[PDB]
This record gives sequence, C-alpha cells and structure tokens, in this order.
Amino acid sequence: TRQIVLDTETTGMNQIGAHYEGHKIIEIGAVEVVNRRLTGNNFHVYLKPDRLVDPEAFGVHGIADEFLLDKPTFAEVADEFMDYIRGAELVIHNAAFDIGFMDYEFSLLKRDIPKTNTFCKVTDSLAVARKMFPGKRNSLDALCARYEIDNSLHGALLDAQILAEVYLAMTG
Amino acid sequence: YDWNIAAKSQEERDKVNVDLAASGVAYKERLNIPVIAEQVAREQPENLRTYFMERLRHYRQLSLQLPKGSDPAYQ
Ligand SMILES: Cc1cn([C@H]2C[C@H](O)[C@@H](COP(=O)(O)O)O2)c(=O)[nH]c1=O
Ligand SMILES: [Mn+2]
Ligand SMILES: [Mn+2]
Repeated sequence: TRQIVLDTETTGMNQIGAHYEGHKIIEIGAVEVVNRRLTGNNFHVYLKPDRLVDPEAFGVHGIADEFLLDKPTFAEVADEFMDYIRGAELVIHNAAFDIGFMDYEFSLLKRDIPKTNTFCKVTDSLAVARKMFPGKRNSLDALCARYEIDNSLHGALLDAQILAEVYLAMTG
Repeated sequence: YDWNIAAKSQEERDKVNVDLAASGVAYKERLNIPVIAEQVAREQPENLRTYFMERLRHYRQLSLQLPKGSDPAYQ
C-alpha cells in the first residue's frame, strides 16, 4: 500500500450549510509516503477558479486572483489528479473539509465520478490526533508545537509536507 | 500533458514561488491591503529579484482586469 498526505487551499468556505458550496479549490498539495518514508513522488497544482478569492482566504494562503488567471481548471487536472491518488490511503487533517471539496469539484465535471471514499482509504489525521491526545488542542500548529517542529503563509503542498512529518511522528 | 508542478525543474518551481510573492503584492495593492513592495523584493533570492520586479509589473497589469477593493464585489 501507499499513503498520500494531502491538503488543499480554497477560495474560502461557508460558515453555515455545505462548507464548499459556491467555493473552489485553488491549490492541491500531496506527498507520498511508503513504509514510513517520503518517496518524493509528490503532486502539486494551482487551479484557476471561476470566481474571486475571499479576502479572508487570501489572509491564510496568500494566493492571489492575479496568480490564478493563467492556471489550469479542476477539469483539466482531474484525471491526472485521480490517477495520482487512486488506491492510496489519503491522510488529511480534518478530512471532511477537503474530501467534501474534492467530491464537490468532481461532481461539477458531470462524469458520474464516484465518491473519493470509494477508491481511496480516507484517514482523518485530526481524528487520529484526538484519539491520541484527548482534551488537547490538535490543529496542525498545535501538533507542530507538541512535537517541537519548527516552521518559521500557509500552502497546500507546504501544509501536506508538514502534516506528513506530524503524522509520521504520531504513528511512530 | 502533465500539470504537476512537483515534477518540474527546481528553477521552474523557484520561479513559481517568486510569482506567488509578486502577484501577492499586486493583489494587496488592488484590495488596499497595506504592503511595502520593496520589502518583499528584498525577501526574494538575489538572482531572482530582477525576475520579481518584472513579475510584479506583469501581475499589476493583470490586476486591472479585476475589481478594486472599493468595488461592489468586495462590499
Ligand atoms: C483557516 C481558514 C481556512 N479557510 C479556507 C481557505 C483555505 O485555503 C482552506 C484550507 O485551510 P487549511 O489548509 O488550514 O485547512 O480553508 C478559510 O476560509 N478561513 C480560515 O480561517
Ligand atoms: Mn487543510
Ligand atoms: Mn492548508
């Protein structure tokens, strides 16, 4: 088997209701792990949304609308993206967020693509962290502080690499 | 063919990051978010500052195709 530690950046999210509705993925970052080792077979893409980035979202990832204009759309990278993760165990911090966004984008392609959970094992590192450290703060930053990992703007690929180190530490 | 950025040249990937910073400055100027452009250029690898300045000019032009911070879109 193989594990893909993944993260995404978006145009934002809804405080109420379906968190992804009307928003878009603008960055996908993922790093492969096999036998607890970073293989180097990574995936990274920026995507052109059909809308503006919420200022708040920009506050988190620093990905500008100007930067996304010449980038491919989700439809254009869809298959290359699926080929890459298919069959692997996806490790995502608060998996519900990204999986919801991923399935949302796939559904927009109108290709009857099945739910990500049907062709990938989905592991929620936030759930793993909560079982491991109940009653504690388990955000990615808190976990980094816990494991004394130094990381002196967020990014999908960056957040994936960081989550990979954190997850390895958590499961070591 | 392949869009995967991770599969590209280190130089190419380095360029993408400078682009991210450059476009970021233009973005802030458009949304009226304080930013000191000169400080950011400094933060970039010396052998790429020339690239940063050109990309900054480039992205500032693209900014004109987008709404200003004072426009309805951001109301
Ligand atoms: C932390 C945070 C994330 N987001 C959205 C935009 C981010 O690109 C996306 C993923 O965040 P994350 O990688 O920290 O989980 O969630 C917000 O809209 N507001 C926030 O305060
Ligand atoms: Mn995330
Ligand atoms: Mn992130």
